[PDB]
Order: sequence, then C-alpha cells, then structure tokens
Amino acid sequence: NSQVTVAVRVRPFSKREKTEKASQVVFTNGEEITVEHPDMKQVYSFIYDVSFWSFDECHPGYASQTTVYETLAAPLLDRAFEGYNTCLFAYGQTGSGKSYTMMGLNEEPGIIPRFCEDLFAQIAKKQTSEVSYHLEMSFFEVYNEKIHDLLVCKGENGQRKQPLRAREHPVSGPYVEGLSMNVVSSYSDIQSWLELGNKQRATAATGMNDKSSRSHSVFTLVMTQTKTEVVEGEEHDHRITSRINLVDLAGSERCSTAHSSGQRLKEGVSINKSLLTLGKVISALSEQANGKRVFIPYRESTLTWLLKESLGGNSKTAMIATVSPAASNIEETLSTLRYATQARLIVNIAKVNEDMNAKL
Amino acid sequence: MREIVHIQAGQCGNQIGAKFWEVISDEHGIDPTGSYHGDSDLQLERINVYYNEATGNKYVPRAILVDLEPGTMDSVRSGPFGQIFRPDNFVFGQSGAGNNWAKGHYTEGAELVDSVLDVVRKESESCDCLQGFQLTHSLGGGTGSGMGTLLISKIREEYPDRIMNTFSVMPSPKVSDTVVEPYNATLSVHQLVENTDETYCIDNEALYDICFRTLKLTTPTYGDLNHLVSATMSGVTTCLRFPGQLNADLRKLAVNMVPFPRLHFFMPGFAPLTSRGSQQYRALTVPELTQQMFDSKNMMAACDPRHGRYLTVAAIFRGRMSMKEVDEQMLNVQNKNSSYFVEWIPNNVKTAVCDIPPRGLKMSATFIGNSTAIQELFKRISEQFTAMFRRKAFLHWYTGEGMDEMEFTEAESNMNDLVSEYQQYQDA
Amino acid sequence: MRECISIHVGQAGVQIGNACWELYCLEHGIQPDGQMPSDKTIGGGDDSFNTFFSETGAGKHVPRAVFVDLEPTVIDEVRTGTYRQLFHPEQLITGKEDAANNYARGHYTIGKEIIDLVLDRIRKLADQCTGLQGFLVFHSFGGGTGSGFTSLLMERLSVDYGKKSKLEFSIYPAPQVSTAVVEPYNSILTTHTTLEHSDCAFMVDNEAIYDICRRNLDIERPTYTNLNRLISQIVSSITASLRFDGALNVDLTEFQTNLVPYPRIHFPLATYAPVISAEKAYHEQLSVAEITNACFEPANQMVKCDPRHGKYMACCLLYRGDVVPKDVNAAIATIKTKRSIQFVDWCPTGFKVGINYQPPTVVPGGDLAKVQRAVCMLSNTTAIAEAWARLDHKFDLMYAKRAFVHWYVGEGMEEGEFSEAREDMAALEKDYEEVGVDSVE
Ligand SMILES: CC(=O)O[C@H]1C(=O)[C@@]2(C)[C@H]([C@H](OC(=O)c3ccccc3)[C@]3(O)C[C@H](OC(=O)[C@H](O)[C@@H](NC(=O)c4ccccc4)c4ccccc4)C(C)=C1C3(C)C)[C@]1(OC(C)=O)CO[C@@H]1C[C@@H]2O
Ligand SMILES: Nc1nc2c(ncn2[C@@H]2O[C@H](COP(=O)(O)OP(=O)(O)OP(=O)(O)O)[C@@H](O)[C@H]2O)c(=O)[nH]1
Ligand SMILES: Nc1nc2c(ncn2[C@@H]2O[C@H](COP(=O)(O)OP(=O)(O)O)[C@@H](O)[C@H]2O)c(=O)[nH]1
Ligand SMILES: [Mg+2]
Repeated sequence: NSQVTVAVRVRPFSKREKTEKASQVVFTNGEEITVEHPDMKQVYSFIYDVSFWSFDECHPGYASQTTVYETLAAPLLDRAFEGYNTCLFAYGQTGSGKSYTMMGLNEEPGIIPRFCEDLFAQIAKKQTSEVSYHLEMSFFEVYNEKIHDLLVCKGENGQRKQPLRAREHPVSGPYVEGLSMNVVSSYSDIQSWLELGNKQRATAATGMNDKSSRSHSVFTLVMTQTKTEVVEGEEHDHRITSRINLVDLAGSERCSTAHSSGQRLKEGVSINKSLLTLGKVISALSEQANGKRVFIPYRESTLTWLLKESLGGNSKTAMIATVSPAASNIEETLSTLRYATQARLIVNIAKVNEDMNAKL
Repeated sequence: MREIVHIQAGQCGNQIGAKFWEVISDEHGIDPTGSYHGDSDLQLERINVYYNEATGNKYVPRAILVDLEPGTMDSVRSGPFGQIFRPDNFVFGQSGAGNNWAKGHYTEGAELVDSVLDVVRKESESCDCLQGFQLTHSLGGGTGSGMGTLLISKIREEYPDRIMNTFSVMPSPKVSDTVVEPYNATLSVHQLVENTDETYCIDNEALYDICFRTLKLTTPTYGDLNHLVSATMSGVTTCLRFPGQLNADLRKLAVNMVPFPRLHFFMPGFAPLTSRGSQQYRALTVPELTQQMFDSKNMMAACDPRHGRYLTVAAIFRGRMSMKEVDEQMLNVQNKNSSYFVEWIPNNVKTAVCDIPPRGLKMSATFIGNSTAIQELFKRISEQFTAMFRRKAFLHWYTGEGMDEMEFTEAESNMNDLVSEYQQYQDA
Repeated sequence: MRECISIHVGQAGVQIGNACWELYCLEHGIQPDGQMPSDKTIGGGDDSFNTFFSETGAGKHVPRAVFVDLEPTVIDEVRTGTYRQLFHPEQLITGKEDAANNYARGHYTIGKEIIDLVLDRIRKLADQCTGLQGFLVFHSFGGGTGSGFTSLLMERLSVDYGKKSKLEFSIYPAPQVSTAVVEPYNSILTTHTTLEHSDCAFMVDNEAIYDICRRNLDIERPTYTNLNRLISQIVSSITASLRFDGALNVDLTEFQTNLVPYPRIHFPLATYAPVISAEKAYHEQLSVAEITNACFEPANQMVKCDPRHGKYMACCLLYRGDVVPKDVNAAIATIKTKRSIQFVDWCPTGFKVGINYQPPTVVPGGDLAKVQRAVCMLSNTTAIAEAWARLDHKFDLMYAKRAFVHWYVGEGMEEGEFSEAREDMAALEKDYEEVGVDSVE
C-alpha cells in the first residue's frame, strides 16, 4: 500500500559555527515547524508527519541515531522478510550532513551500518537447515541522464566510463544490462565495497565547497528467501525475492548564482529534472493511496524507471531530509523543506458520490 | 540570425520535399537555375534561413537526402527542381531494407549513417547560429522510419541544446499500403517519443476525404495531396522568415504546446481550402477561417477530435488583419465549447501572426493542436500489433538480423503507457 | 539639465517606441531625417530639447533612447523603415535565439555575455549629461525578452546607479484574452523580482483598449498600431512637464512619492479621457468637468478592473492646453461630493494636479482628432487585488501538476523558486486588504 512517510531533521551547529555564533532561526512548537526570516517580516509554517530534533542535546524528545533507526528503518527490515520490495531516499544540500545521518561515524553510527547489522542478526537468528538466506549487492549512479558503475574499476588510460543501458523484462520490471552483482556475508566487506564506490563517484570542486556531489547514487541489496521443500522429495517450487534500494541524491543547485557555465551547468540541469520527476511521482503515490485511479509518469526519468517495482505496488517507502538551522543559509534551506510538503495527503477535498439504493 | 536544416528520408520524404522546395522557391522568387527573379527586396533579407548563397547570386538549399535505393534519385533529378540540390548531398547506398525495420536500423543504416553525418556536420558548421532540425519521414514502412530514427538518436546525442522536429505520415485504419505497419510503427515510436521536441502526425485518409469533399476533385494524385503538407510546413516557419506584429518561432510553439514532454504528437490543419468556382461565394474574414479550422474535416489525422478534448492549440494567421477580431473569436471558441477544452488550463489558445502573405491570397492560416483524440489511433496499432505477436506472424524476418522478442515487448508498453496518460484527462 | 533615458525591450516596447518617437518628433518640429527645418526657419529656440534629443554641432538631432531584443525581425523593421537615419546604429541586437516565452532563457542562459553592452551604452549616455536621470523602461509581462531581461537590468541598475527614479510603462495580461499559455508564471516571477528595485511601475492592458476602440471611436477593425498611439499620447501627457513650460509642472521624482505609500505597493493604473474621431469631435463642448468625470468612469479605464469594488489610495491628474484652474478645483470638489467613489480615511487629500499649456497633437493617419485640450489620470487603487487574485488562481492550478516546467528547469532554474514567488505575491494581496481596513480609535 501507499506508505510515503516523509521526515525532516535539524542538525546542530558546528564548532566553527558556534564560534561565529550562527543566529538560530528555525524553531518548533512540537510537531509543527516554523521559521522566521531575520528581517522579521513574515513567519513561514511547515507541518510534516514526523519531526526530529538534534540541536539541543538536553531537550525532551531528543533525536539520536538510535531513535532514527528505531523509528524509520525497522518496518523496512520487517517487511522485506514478508517478501516485499522497499526503498529509502535522502535529500539534503551540502553542509547539512547527510553523511552524518546515513553513514555516521564510529562513535555515532548512522543508518546504513545499523540496517545491515540488524539484517545480519535476524539472519543468524532464522538460519536453520530448513531455510536459507542469500544476500547480493550492487551499486551504480546517474549523471547527465546516463548510467555507470562504481563497484567495478576501469582502464588506466583516461576517463574510461562505464556505458550501460536500461531494459525491461516483462515480469521482474526493469534492470540494467551489464551490471556487476556480488555476494556478501561480512559487514566489513560491504564497508569496503561502499568506500570503493564512493571514491569513484562523479564530483567536482566549486567555489562553494570541494566536497560536493553531481551524481545520484543507488545502493541495491537483493535478498533471497528459499524455503520451498516438497514433502515427498526435495524441490524448490518457488523462492521469494525481495529488494532494498537506498539512494543518495544531490541538491537543488540554483544556477543563476553559481554562474559557471560548461559541464557544471549541464549536469545540474539533469539533476534538477530528476528531482522534479521524483516529486511528481511521490505526489502521485499520495493520491494512489486514497483509492482514486490515476496515472504515474514512471517513464519520464531514469532513476524512477529502475525503481518501478520497488517504489509502486505493495511496497513500503520513506524519505528524509537533512537541513541547516543557521540563518545564513535560509534560501537553500527553504527549498530543502518546500520539496517535501506531502503532509497534507488528502485535506480539504470536496466529495460527491451517489451509489446508494442497494435494496429490494 | 538563425537557421533550419532539412533531412529527407524514404520515398515519402523525398516526394514531399520535391513539392516543399517547389513552394518555398515560388515565395522567395527562385527559378530552377537557383537564380533570383523576385520583385521585392523583402524576400531576400532572411533567405539565409533555408538557403545558402553561391558565387553568382545563385541560391542553393540546405537540403539533404538519404534514401537506400536510387529509384527516387533519378526521379527527382529528372524533374523540374531536382538540379539545384547539391550533388554531394544526394547520399545513397544499395539493397533497400524491403520494409524491414531491422535492415534499416542495424545492418545497412549502420554502414550509411556516418556518411550522412559527414554532410550534416558540414551543413551545420557553415551556419552562424543554429535553431533546430527538420525532417520528413514515413512510419510503417522501412527506410524513412529506421534510418530517420537512427539519425534522430545520433543527433540528439550530439546536439541536444537545439530543437528537433518531424513531419511524419502515419498509417490508417481502413487501408494499409504495407502489411507490417504496426510493428515498424511501434518500434519507431519507442525511439521518437524520447528523442523529439515535436512531431506532426499526418494521415493519408484525411487528405483523401478532404480532396473529395471540399475541393470536389475528381482525379487527385499524391503530388497534389502533398501540396497541403508543403503549405503547412511553409506556415509553421512563416513567423521566422518574415516580419510580424506578434512574431513567433518553432521553440515558442514547442514551449506553449507541450505541457509534459512525452505528449508531443500534433494534429495539423490549413485554411482557406476551397474549389476553383466556390471562391466567389465566400468572404475573406477571420471568422470564415475560424469556423473552417476547428471543423472536424479540415484536419489531417483521420481522428475525430470531438471524441476528446484539446490540451492546447495554436494558430498562425497571415495577412493584413485585425487582432481584436482574432482574439475575440478565440475567446468565443473557448467559451461555447468548454467541454472540448480542459479546465485545468485557463487559456488553451495562443496566437502568432505575420504580415507578408502568400503569392496568390489576401489571407491564410495554419492550425496546430495537441488533442486527446489521437488516443484512438494508438489503440489500433497495439491492438493490430498484439494479435500478430500472439502468434509471431512475420517475426522471423526481423529476428534474422540480430534481435529479440524483448525489443518488441518494451515498445508495446511504451505505447500503452502513453495511451493511458491521455485517458487521464479524457474525463472531467 | 533634465534628461530621461528610454530603454525599450521586446516586441511590445519597440512597436510602442516607433510611435512614441513618431509623436515626439512631430511635436518638437522635426523631420525623420534628423535635421530641423523648423528651427532652421526660426533661427532660434531650444524646442528640440536636450531632455530626449541630444544635439550635434552639425544641426542633426539624435535621441537618448536605446532598444533591445533577441529576435531581429523588429529592429530590421526600424533599420529599413522610415526612421532609419535618425537613431544611433548601436541598436543592440544579439538575435541568436529568442526567449521561447520563458523567464529562464531571458534572465540566465541568454542573459549572460549580452547585458554588458547595454550597461556600457547606458554609461555612455549618462556621462553625456550632467543632470537628472529618470529611467523609463517599456516592457511587457509574459514574454521572456520583456520579463527576464528587464528583471536582470533593473536589479543591476539599482546597484550601479542607486538612488534614481526608475519607472516602467509595462503591459498587463488580459484575464480572458491571451496570446500565450504561460503568462501567469512569467508574470508572477517578474513581480517578485521587481517589487523591490523599481519605484513605480505603471500598467496597461490590451483588452480594455480593444473595448474602448469598439465603443467610442466607432472603429470596427483595429490593429496593433492604433492602441500604441494611445500609449504614446499617455507618455506625452506625462513628459510634457519635463519638456515644456507652464503653470504647475511635475518632475519624475514626484510621481514616485505621491503615489507609492509603502515600498511594496507601486502598481498603478492609467487613463486618457478624450478619445474621439473627426465626427464626434464636434457635437461636444469638451469642458473640464466632463473630462474629470470621464476619467473615473469604469469603461474609460485601461485595465478590466471595476474600481467600484475598490478604493483609491492616491491619484494624479495631468492636463493640457487652455485650462482655467478654478474649473479644475470645482471638478475635484464635484468628484469628492459623490458617493459611488470611496477614498480611504488616511488620505482625505488624495489628489494631485499638474497643468501644462501646450495642446496635444495628431499622428496623421490616426483616428484621434484635433482638439484644444486633453487629460490623463493615474491612480493607485485597491481593486487590482482581484487582477492578482485571479493570476495566482491561474498559477496554483498548473503548479499543482508541475506543468509547463520541464523547459524552465531545463534552462537553469530550481522549481522551489516558484514556491517563493507565490508567497511574496500572496503577502502583497494581504497588504491591499490590510490598508483597506480603516483605523480605529
Ligand atoms: C491563381 C490562383 O490564385 O488560384 C488559386 C486557387 O484557386 C486556390 C484553390 C489554390 C490552388 O491550390 C490547388 O490547386 C490545390 C488543390 C488541391 C490541394 C492543394 C492545392 C492553387 O493551385 C494554388 C495557388 O496557391 C498558391 O499560389 C500559394 O502560394 C501556395 N503555393 C502554391 O500554390 C504553389 C505551389 C507550387 C508552385 C508554385 C506555387 C502556397 C500555400 C501556402 C503556403 C505557401 C504557398 C493558388 C493561389 C491558386 C491555385 C494556383 C489555383 C488553393 O491553394 C492552397 C493550398 O491554399 C487551393 O485552395 C487555395 C485557394 C485558392 O483559391
Ligand atoms: N500593446 C501592444 N502589445 C503588444 C504588441 N506586440 C506584442 N504585444 C504584447 O506582447 C505580449 C507577448 O509577449 P511579448 O512581451 O511580446 O514577448 P516578446 O516581445 O515576443 O519577447 P519574447 O517573449 O522573448 O519573444 C502580448 O501580451 C502582447 O499583448 C503591440 O504592438 N502593442
Ligand atoms: N502522402 C504520401 N505518402 C506516400 C507517398 N509515397 C509513399 N508514401 C507513404 O510511404 C509509405 C511507404 O514507405 P516507404 O517510404 O516506401 O518505405 P521505404 O521503401 O523504406 O522508403 C506508405 O505508407 C505511403 O503511405 C506520397 O507520394 N505521398
Ligand atoms: Mg519576443
């Protein structure tokens, strides 16, 4: 069923920032969220289903990473065992610390390693001679509407890209043609692979910051569930398959300010197109929720199209967005909320239905 | 200072170009030698949109031809206007595909496409600033579909900032001049909804019914059916070649008319079409054209529009006119017939006007429209398609060039999915 | 001395300018060929004033105006037209592609490497005069060349030149009529960017002049010339103060003060009272009471905005010709005596008056008639909130389905930008309904 469940987070100040005394602006009154332009002209108000807080380490309802995992991840790990595909997104501009929320650090681990570790744990709980579990992995990206590979190395001649395709099987949905799939049992192994993937990622320094991204990044984990053992002879009449797709996304990248023509501009354009189409897709899902019949523009983009079976249908999803509270960065921050306004899924709607008179 | 290139594939594209250059040459004052015998300077200020120049005031076009069989080449050259074209641009090969899309996307076109692009690059680089590309290719058949689609793909990998546009004939319900129209057509749409900014559907049946009813012609011919397509093509760029109180271009018609990008299949129309006696019994005013244009029968799709609503339409009038009357008539059209229009667009019409009219009339007009009623066309093809593919009728001639069943199934979805999009807006 | 740079943009601005100069030249006694038979015969007089017309030692006059586009079909019509040997042949074209009626190409992809030529010529024109520099920029909503380029130019001229008077005789979108299907977007964004930099921004519309021309002058088949001559006579009715001599004159710095109470509310309307042909020029007295009553009629307005559902925050009247000011004061009193009109409580003065001695003139081949007086009205009112409340409702629909966007993001824009302007416009609506509340003590 339709399970969008968008979330938003608020980081703390840095040490550098607390030295410079970044003027706090973003405030709360619990579930509702407010912001106050330092001109003190108007107050914008945003509601979401869920609201975390990581600015004051002492305040009630504090959002530590344990809370993040224990509230968002666990339904995914649970549903995957039921045999359903799931997906998790991530929005956020550079400086809002998506790296802190997803990956985290050794003393405050983020989401990824917790999810993988709990998967390992439940595997080692259910692992009997009656049942087996196989886990396979893969990693790719999106850049100027093309597709590449990251896990796989390349030729030491020049910019030896990895040109790939997207094709459609009539049953299992779309896939990639030429892709590397690998096997896993150790968390350290996936950490190694993930580092090897994130190194080759498509990036470029700018006047803003050296470490910025220009390419979306998919991390795919295929799960397998083999139980079918015929009582009158060993025979796999079927085996359940279930997918997990994490993805990292780039920013909104207003280009009227960062006026640096060439490729830096021709990549941000495609990036924003992908964001737009993803937003349309989620806004369509929220209406699919309500029993109404509608169209979905799956085929209009690429990253939507390699997700078609994991996003739609009986599939549980999510999304989160890191931000920055420092009033110096309000503009980018506002878009970082204005993209995720799906809280009003079905409010203030007219109704006209007459299908009564069911009688003799 | 801007530019348009013309590519011409298959039999249809070549026989159409042989009447399009015949109409443009008659408007800019050109003669079969490629010389000038016009009357007004105003025809030469923007001749550099379609034509190049030459040594002795001769003018030569940016026309390119493709065909994989010379059976048309000598038909053009041995004609009235087959000799100004640049002989280095008459590309060809041999051993035509024989209405097999596979032979014109994989095998032969793979040999000829670089020889085509070697000329396309020459004709591009010799321009100052570029706007977009034009093309004239049939579907259903072979060469024009396969090689044309391939050219589109290679270009929009090469030159994506700029525009692309096609004037593509389509198959028809009643009669088919080829037994494998649906298959080739579906495979063509799989590679033309992605890599296009606008394409204009034309259907032979509509031209026939038009020429039977209105002009009351007795002995038509393909060469005179093409006279309406050349007219339309001419009108679409009249905003570009000439002045205008409210100018336009190709890109303007693209932005205004294509709300979401995949729905870029048009339904054209021209006015005032009348018989050789019945022009005395009519008046030349804006409403006399406006009632003729939104009629069901002056369209070229063989698609009853009144089975559906119009997402957006356009219009290009030509002559000394009164814009108040134009805008008022369009207001009344959006008023009386709201059911044939969409509510979530407030003004489903725009305009565009030029003040330099054609050689023989005081007034003229073209009409363009993105209607939902194209839906019933594609419902045919898929239907026509799938029952044949349920039994694999003519498959092996297509698998015999390194293909797979997979490549068909994809295409089918990409049409059916598209159809569903239109139906989303067919209801209120 | 007093001077005014004029900067036309887009097919609206240039087709307007070719009329404004046709009129200005016929007033000051000039032939289109630059020279001056008039003062050649008088042997004196400043009448070819240095306000608009720079002057060389060789007797030839060159106007202080420039105009731009990115589609040279227009400027070539000038260069070949009747007026080719008048203007400076720095008529800045970069007509390599149009704006596609999007704000994005006009303000960013083809707004870079091109704007600097315009700024250079503007400096070249300013450094020629040690005097007033009140800008007049004639553009039009909807289009890209007239929305985005203007939005880029004003925000830069506010940086270079700062505290000078900047104005805009912009054109408005008709609510029913349109020649486009993207005017709402391309209008709301422009309002957001130009709410701050500009000082006043007059507004006219295309539907009201159509309806006028069918009503009064008995015209059946208008064009896109006849309307522009009315815009040009409006502009003359303003600039007569700066050029010519008479009783009560109004410089450009006065309009921005008297009519812009708050910084954000600077979007007035406009009107010309006498509009008549050679037949109806007779059979009528043409007093001042008749005129100043006609100026407030609903039909003689120039935007389709009923004022009776609104209130006049401020108003300025500029007359011409043989005038007797006690008639003007009697007219103002007769106006405030009425009850259909409603002024606010915080402006019992409201009115302003400016008089000039010159008559109007005629553009031969035109519908208007030789008279002995004429009048112009400008108003900052509150009915026009409706003409914004519709536009956002023409916006909120489309954006609900993220439509007509993919081009825009395709030329360097963030979608969330839309979601800012809708707010900064909505706040504006609240202001036009905040002030309408009368104070309480
Ligand atoms: C002497 C005269 O004026 O007769 C007309 C004429 O009778 C009519 C029927 C012309 C005639 O058109 C046809 O014969 C015709 C018949 C069937 C299908 C298509 C065309 C005409 O042949 C066509 C021709 O139209 C033009 O000249 C336009 O420029 C047309 N170009 C050409 O016809 C042309 C083609 C090749 C070489 C030279 C000229 C055109 C239309 C749109 C944009 C650009 C050009 C004209 C005026 C007429 C004749 C000659 C009878 C009409 O032409 C068009 C397409 O608008 C058919 O309806 C109009 C109305 C005219 O009244
Ligand atoms: N009053 C008047 N308006 C005009 C005239 N010509 C065009 N317009 C207006 O121009 C608007 C169309 O957009 P424009 O402002 O012209 O944009 P543009 O000049 O084409 O510039 P681009 O959009 O970049 O192509 C419409 O609202 C018309 O009313 C004219 O001659 N007189
Ligand atoms: N309108 C029009 N259509 C044509 C003409 N000649 C061919 N066609 C269309 O072109 C199709 C034939 O495809 P074709 O171009 O011959 O394939 P090719 O042999 O590979 O080039 C048919 O469906 C016809 O409808 C013509 O003169 N006029
Ligand atoms: Mg323009």
